[PDB]
Amino acid sequence: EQSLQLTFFFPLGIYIPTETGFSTMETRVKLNDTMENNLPTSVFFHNK
Amino acid sequence: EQSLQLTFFFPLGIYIPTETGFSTMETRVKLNDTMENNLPTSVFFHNK
Amino acid sequence: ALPLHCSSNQALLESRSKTGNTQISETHYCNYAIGETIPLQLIIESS
Repeated sequence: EQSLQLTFFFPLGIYIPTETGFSTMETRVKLNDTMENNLPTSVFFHNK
Repeated sequence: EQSLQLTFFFPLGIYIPTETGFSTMETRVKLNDTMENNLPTSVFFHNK
Repeated sequence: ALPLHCSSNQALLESRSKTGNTQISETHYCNYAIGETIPLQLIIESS
């Protein structure tokens, strides 16, 4: 009974360029037009 | 033949902030645009 | 190291939680969501 150590990495605040931007899954979500939704500032992810 | 007591909790009146507002299931429903739909005031749930 | 299932907002995270597609990485306009490389939640649900 031995332990692993898996290391994870994830970004926040990466500005995707609008100049070549796009979107798939337009049918699934639709944001409300606010610049806090139009720029990533935070990152949400699940816990254990 | 014994009994349980499970305890339930549920919100009402939570103002989800409009500023990062969003929606999934955009294709499924479409609310009639009125502020009584655009604010939660009530909560609906099934009985036994 | 490894990438894990993170997203830019709850909008993308809800559709990820619906479809369960944590492997495929998908991007909105400026919002991005990164696919997980090991489905460890499914691993724990299987044991």
